[PDB]
Amino acid sequence: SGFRKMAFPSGKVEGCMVQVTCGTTTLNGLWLDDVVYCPRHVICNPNYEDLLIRKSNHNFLVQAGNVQLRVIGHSMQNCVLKLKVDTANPKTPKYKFVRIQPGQTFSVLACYNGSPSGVYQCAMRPNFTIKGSFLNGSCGSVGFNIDYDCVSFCYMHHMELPTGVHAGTDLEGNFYGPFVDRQTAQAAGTDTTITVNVLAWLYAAVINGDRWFLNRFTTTLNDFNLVAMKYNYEPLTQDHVDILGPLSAQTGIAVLDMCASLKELLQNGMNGRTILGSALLEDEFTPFDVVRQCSGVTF
Amino acid sequence: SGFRKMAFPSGKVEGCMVQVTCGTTTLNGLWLDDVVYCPRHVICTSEDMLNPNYEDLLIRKSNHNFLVQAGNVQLRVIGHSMQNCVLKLKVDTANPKTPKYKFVRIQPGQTFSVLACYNGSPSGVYQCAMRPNFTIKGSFLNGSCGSVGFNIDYDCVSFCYMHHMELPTGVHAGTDLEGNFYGPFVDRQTAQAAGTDTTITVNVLAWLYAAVINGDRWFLNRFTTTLNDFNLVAMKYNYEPLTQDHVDILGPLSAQTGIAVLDMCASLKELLQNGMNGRTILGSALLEDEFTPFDVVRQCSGVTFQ
Ligand SMILES: N#CC1(CS(=O)(=O)N2Cc3ccc(Cl)cc3[C@H](C(=O)Nc3cncc4ccccc34)C2)CC1
Ligand SMILES: N#CC1(CS(=O)(=O)N2Cc3ccc(Cl)cc3[C@H](C(=O)Nc3cncc4ccccc34)C2)CC1
Ligand SMILES: [Cl-]
Repeated sequence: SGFRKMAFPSGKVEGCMVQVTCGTTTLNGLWLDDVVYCPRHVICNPNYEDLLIRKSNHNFLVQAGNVQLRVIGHSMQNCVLKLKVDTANPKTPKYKFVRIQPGQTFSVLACYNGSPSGVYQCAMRPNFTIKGSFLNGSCGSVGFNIDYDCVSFCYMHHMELPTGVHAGTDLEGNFYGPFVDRQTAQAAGTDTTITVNVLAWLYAAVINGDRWFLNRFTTTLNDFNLVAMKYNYEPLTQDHVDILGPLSAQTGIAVLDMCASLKELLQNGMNGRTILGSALLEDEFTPFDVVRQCSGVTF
Repeated sequence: SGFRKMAFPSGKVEGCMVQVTCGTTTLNGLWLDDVVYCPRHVICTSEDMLNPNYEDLLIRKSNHNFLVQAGNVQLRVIGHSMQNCVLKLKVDTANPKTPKYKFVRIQPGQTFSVLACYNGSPSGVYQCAMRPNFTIKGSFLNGSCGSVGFNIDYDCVSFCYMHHMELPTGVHAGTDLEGNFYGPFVDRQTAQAAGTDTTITVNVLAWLYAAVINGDRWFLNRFTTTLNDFNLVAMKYNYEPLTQDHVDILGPLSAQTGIAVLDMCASLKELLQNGMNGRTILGSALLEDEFTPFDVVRQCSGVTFQ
């Protein structure tokens, strides 16, 4: 029993974190085989090709623990800088670079000066920001998931927006969202609630014994989406309904029956009650996260 | 900016997790140097759990009855001893991944990270607090026994908890790494229940200071309170008494924000009376009590968003 915001074990990623220094900027890098990946703003209206051409390999100081790595090459891929080093990381795990979609969750290993500080779980918001916890020096910290024994790196931290939320790129340097890596006027767009995730968390509450919100009613997908659009909830698709199939079979509550419960919660509130110790509807657990935590999958 | 329930990086602990088997029971062990620590109930059957005599059950076992597996490698047990509710299995190989570590016993209100494991393999990491009633609100399934709680302030791991059982209310009970239980619990399936739980007042105040540091002040008021009047009100909402030690401990956060501890207590009294009125504090509609004053200072900026 119990339901916690759970992150993946971070050890395989901790063994890849390094400190990258160029000029007065110090930030974090990800050392995989003989390449260090880091935000291209470590070299800083920036013209990154003009700034980069003026740098020599020895301008980049890379430190792994108490060991200095020597940079032997450099190249830029989108908003990510790739520093070729003479030493392959002996701790390189089995890995992939994957781009995630809004609504998907991942673990963040927050680092400062190449040293891991903490691990937390978060979701890519529908507005492409993440509600992280990052201070100055956290740039280059990474987000990941683990599948079997393989680390899928999905996020690299680049900046904080004026509302306190965060923006970054995939490991190929493509930003999530309409953001740019420059000190300019930027803002997160209006965010929405991840409906499929709220439904997954309601199934998790049922599995753990919280059933007060269940009712005898059902709804159609069309009527549910009309109500959900009114409450700034993301539209629920047939793919979301299919994805929730296993949880619907385990609890005996059809997805549209759980949608009827969610409509009543949106229209009436909780009335002094809580669900899994929360007075808000939680949207940062995917259907897969719920199945994984209620089954004990290991890595 | 931001404020998350943040766990310590788990790598140093992952390299210590092993699987321990005795007969038909399998659970997790912590391998530090040449010793594997695990719950002594690994020697019990489910029948034994009503009134087990651990001394009598243990004397019938030899070293080769304990199977210890680290990854895909079988470790050889060369000795065994019981210390309180933990079994210590001497092995013929010292763990080459043993981090710098200490065994620390914590007090209620303290937080720690839990690395939940099954079959000696880490599954996930989350942040927890030792409740005032000595239980923890964890997330554990069958096979999670032997999973550990820890803190890593600096590069030294301080192990503070080892998981032993789930009580009927769904909450969890365990021991320190010397095998002494937290709370009035026994590693016996007897009618024991968690006592009435209370809110960790000093932690709620720490989290209100975290909200101020992150730029929010809507909940502040023009009042102050005496410590005794605060405690008289707090007890009515099932909040733990606030002591002078707690007031002293909150001194640094008070100095950084410019809000006196008793002035923050007055704000808490008003939040208990009025609720949040559709508002949130650090993304929560409830008063959060699983961040200590130390956790707030570690995570938050040293400069307040005035
Ligand atoms: N709005 C805002 C702020 C960011 S900034 O203006 O100082 N900043 C502009 C900028 C522009 C583009 C790029 Cl790619 C990076 C960056 C940097 C960046 O965000 N860094 C950080 C990242 N994360 C967490 C931070 C917390 C605190 C200060 C910096 C933080 C620097 C003040 C928070
Ligand atoms: N009430 C209750 C329950 C526990 S039990 O009755 O199966 N159980 C009695 C018991 C008594 C004392 C001792 Cl020391 C160990 C133990 C064991 C124990 O707690 N194991 C576990 C531990 N953690 C999380 C579990 C989740 C699910 C099933 C077992 C879980 C076995 C059913 C939840
Ligand atoms: Cl303590």
